[PDB]
Amino acid sequence: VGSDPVILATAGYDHTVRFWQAHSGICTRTVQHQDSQVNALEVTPDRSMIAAAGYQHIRMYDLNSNNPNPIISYDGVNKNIASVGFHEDGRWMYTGGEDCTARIWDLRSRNLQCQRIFQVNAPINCVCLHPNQAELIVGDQSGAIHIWDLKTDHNEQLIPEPEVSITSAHIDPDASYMAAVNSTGNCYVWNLTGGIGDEVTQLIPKTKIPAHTRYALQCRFSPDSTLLATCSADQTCKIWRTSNFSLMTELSIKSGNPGESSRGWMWGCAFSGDSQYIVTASSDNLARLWCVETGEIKREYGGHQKAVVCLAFNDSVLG
Amino acid sequence: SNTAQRLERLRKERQNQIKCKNI
Repeated sequence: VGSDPVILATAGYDHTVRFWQAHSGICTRTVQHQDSQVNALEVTPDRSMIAAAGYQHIRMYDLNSNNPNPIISYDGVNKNIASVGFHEDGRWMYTGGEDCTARIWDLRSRNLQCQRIFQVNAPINCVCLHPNQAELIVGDQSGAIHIWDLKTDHNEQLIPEPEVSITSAHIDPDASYMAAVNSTGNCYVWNLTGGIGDEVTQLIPKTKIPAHTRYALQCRFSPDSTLLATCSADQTCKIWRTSNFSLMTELSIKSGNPGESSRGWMWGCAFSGDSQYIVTASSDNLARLWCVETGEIKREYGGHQKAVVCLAFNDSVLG
Repeated sequence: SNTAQRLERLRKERQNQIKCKNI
């Protein structure tokens, strides 16, 4: 069931997709996902169904009814699907695949054919739609950033540092900056398009944030565009500010004993409509809910029996 | 008859089998 202004779900290696609500940490519905692991899941903008992508298939699960099975499944690719997402009105779904391709899909059962393919010589790691639903940033395993505009058929290629694979990228909803992280912790921040008129897509590198000695797994802005959270393989999640790009807050799941030896990474994170409470998905077979100010955890959901590598948290527009 | 048993199993399974759309 998903009849609620706010919903959140996690997925991992235990072959289940857990749904719950931040009231007491109790699960409502556990959807059966089997024969593969979930790379990433995303909710439809109309809040009717979820879509989880893993290893050559994208499986959609109804939120209104009580169905544990993948009502709609997409096939055709040959490798993993790193990330998925839909148009702001639910018109086309952009799927970046592991092998070499970032493609679009048509969600209508008709011969519309608005689907295209973008092919690069490196495995894709992340795709990020532009806030105006026109451009799309691709980040692959060769440190190259392909800003590809759906208007034209040409894409620019930018390499901050070669021989290192970038892992994620995101653009704040207010279109103020554009950040990305790679497999060594560096976080480059180029200034995104300022020419809203005819999509000039000018890029100037503002600054680089040296942090995350270990691998950096994901970086995400805030819907208020005042914060930027990034998670690393050192069991830390650092939230930085957008004014001077300093270290605003740092959270960690380290117990402080040498007996655990990196018992779990911080795979994913997400903000709230108020930009005050964030949710993090660790590899400790559970997810946590923290506040951006008090630092300490606010809640914990521990219904999983394996690692947790992806989570979705959607809330009302008010916040 | 073994083919009758196989037909019964396939009949019962097929009804449960098709419930989803594959694109």
